[PDB]
Amino acid sequence: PPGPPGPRGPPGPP
Amino acid sequence: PPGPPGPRGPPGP
Amino acid sequence: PPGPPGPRGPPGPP
Amino acid sequence: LSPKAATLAERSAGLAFSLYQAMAKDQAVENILLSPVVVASSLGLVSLGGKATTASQAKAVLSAEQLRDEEVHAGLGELLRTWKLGSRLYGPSSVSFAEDFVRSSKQHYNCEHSKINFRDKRSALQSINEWAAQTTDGKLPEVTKDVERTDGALLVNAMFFKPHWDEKFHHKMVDNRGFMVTRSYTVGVTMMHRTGLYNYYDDEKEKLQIVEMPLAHKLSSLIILMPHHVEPLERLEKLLTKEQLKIWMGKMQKKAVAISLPKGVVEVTHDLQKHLAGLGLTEAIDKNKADLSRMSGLYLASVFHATAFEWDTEGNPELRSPKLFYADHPFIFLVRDTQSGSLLFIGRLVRPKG
Amino acid sequence: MLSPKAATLAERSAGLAFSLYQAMAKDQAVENILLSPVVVASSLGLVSLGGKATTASQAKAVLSAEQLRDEEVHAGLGELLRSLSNVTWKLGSRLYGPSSVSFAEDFVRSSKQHYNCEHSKINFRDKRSALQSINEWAAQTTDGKLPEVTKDVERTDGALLVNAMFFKPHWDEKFHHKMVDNRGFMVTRSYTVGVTMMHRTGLYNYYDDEKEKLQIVEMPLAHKLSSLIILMPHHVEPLERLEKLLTKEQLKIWMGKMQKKAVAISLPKGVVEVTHDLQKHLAGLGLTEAIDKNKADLSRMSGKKDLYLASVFHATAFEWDTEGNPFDLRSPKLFYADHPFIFLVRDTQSGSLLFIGRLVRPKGDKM
Repeated sequence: PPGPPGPRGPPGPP
Repeated sequence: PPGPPGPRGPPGP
Repeated sequence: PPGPPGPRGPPGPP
Repeated sequence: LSPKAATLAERSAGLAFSLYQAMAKDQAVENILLSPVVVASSLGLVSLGGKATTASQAKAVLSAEQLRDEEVHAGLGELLRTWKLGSRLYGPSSVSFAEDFVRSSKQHYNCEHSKINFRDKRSALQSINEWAAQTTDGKLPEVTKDVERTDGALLVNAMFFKPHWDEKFHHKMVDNRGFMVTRSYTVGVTMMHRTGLYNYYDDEKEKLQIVEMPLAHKLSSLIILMPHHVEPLERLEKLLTKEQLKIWMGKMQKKAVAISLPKGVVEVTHDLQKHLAGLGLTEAIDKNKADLSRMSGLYLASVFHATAFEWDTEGNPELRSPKLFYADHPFIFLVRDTQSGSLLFIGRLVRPKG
Repeated sequence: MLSPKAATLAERSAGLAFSLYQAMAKDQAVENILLSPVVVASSLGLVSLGGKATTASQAKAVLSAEQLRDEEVHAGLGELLRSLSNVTWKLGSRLYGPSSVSFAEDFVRSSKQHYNCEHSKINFRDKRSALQSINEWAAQTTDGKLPEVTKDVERTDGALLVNAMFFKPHWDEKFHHKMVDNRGFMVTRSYTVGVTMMHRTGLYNYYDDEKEKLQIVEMPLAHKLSSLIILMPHHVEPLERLEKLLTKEQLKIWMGKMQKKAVAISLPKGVVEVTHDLQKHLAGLGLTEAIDKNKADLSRMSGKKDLYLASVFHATAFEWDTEGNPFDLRSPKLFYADHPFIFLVRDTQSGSLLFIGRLVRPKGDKM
């Protein structure tokens, strides 16, 4: 079966 | 198969 | 067997 | 494929960018779903059923003024001939369609004919909606909630389109994600995900990504244009031309791309009436000026172009660190025939159902 | 089981390793760190063995072994060095001196006996041939895993102490050879390098510190004789913040707070090659006389005061591979190591630190 989702993306620039 | 990409990161300050 | 985790998500908006 | 069809194909696609742009400028419009060939066939029906300026303007909007009527109708007929399509002309009960037009409109445009009484607005809407639901096997259960013009002819196009990928998404690569309509408004959607080798280009100067997704047996492709981050499509739409598309296509190269797309049915109904008049079809739309005597009895009240476009995982049954094509914000898409380059669809997703 | 001498020397070598890691982590010119505490301590042991007066006494002081007899330090360090190799682990120690020098028989004998030290005469004036000898010796010691130690020998007149190592942790539960793919490693928020990553889901001792925004995982090595521990912040950030929290005491707190949980561990796969010249860092810790040409007394090594310690090469090829014991959960926690992290390798029985380090920049091209 497909793996779990990846980690959350980095925060956006200020 | 590899899992889906993770969710979008939070917006910048 | 389960697949590897997915890649990191996209960066947040600026 | 044939000389007539190929020559008529470029014209129908030239009108696609023209119509999409006019609709994109209208502030009331959210999602867009246009079939260039179907739009072109509506102009052909007006030329087929009209006389003098009413019919000459139809050929002009098609850029087909210098072509014979026979070439236009045969060329469009061939072009036109999962995809469910139905085309029906509704006329008031006080009208009678001519035998010659019925025969030719069926032969070229697979056009259907019906008499309708607006005395009961509910029963008239019920007829149109039921006809659309049967045409699309329930995928498009409703066309419109109102008929603003009850004294004219109602041209109704009902369609169901489901792109079948050349390389299918895994049925379990589906989950819940947030779709950013704006920077401040997020809608809960279902997204489907896949990683594979795709023709791709990331324009760092114009801050956009373009990906090509081949459809079954590489006969056609679904192309997606999206800005880097959430922003209204107005900026990208200025760049969207037939010429700029060619430049982008040539700059594309096969790369590992992790494509994430909203999964579901997008239902859109457009009334092409005012937009085609803005493109030059002024006489056909005007009760006092229209000459549709070849159909007999009056004027073109509405040109409903209604579509149920389904984004599903289904398709035909190492790579480097992939580039993300994470479609969680508004995007533009086109469906293009590989051989001819003819546009099957042009549209945009600005706000999904959820 | 360590004897009393070796147990206190192990604890002393670990204290030193923490101090060295911290010193080197402050240095903006340092990227990846790879330190073997026992090997670092053995460098101080050789300086003491070959030195006289303050040159030798400072070497014992840097190791906090000044109140121990010379025999206790040499025997203790010998026992610990041998415990490092009791298959994949590879170690070599070689003293290089200029051609104008001659090593004393007594020092050669005892440095071989306690430290397994090798000795070589080298023409430092011919820079290419000198680099060629050192790198070929380092390459053979590690069977090609470490083919280069240094790209320069800046000084022709001193002694060069060279430690060349190969370490490959063998997981108690191996990664599947096919659970390997290409991923991006985020060196910074703006710089990504193309890496190969290995993935496995299992039951691992884990703790997620939500207060200090970090995750800690324990990965047992073969037959649970040792463990590899990884400390990583929640997101990409320089390691400086986590390094402030990194103490022997804070590690014990974290270890105790850990519990066995379903963890999907993703790690970069490959060989990390790091060469440190510890000369300045050891000098900063108190080894001042040995490195000073005008002050050094290494007369036990060479018969006279013609020698000073020019460099102390601590060179390691650390391999992150899928291989482990052929042994082997619904919603696992992710330990996705695609950004800089700290790691330690600890013996389970003794608690002795085999390694302390950090991965800030792996090999590969910028994407």
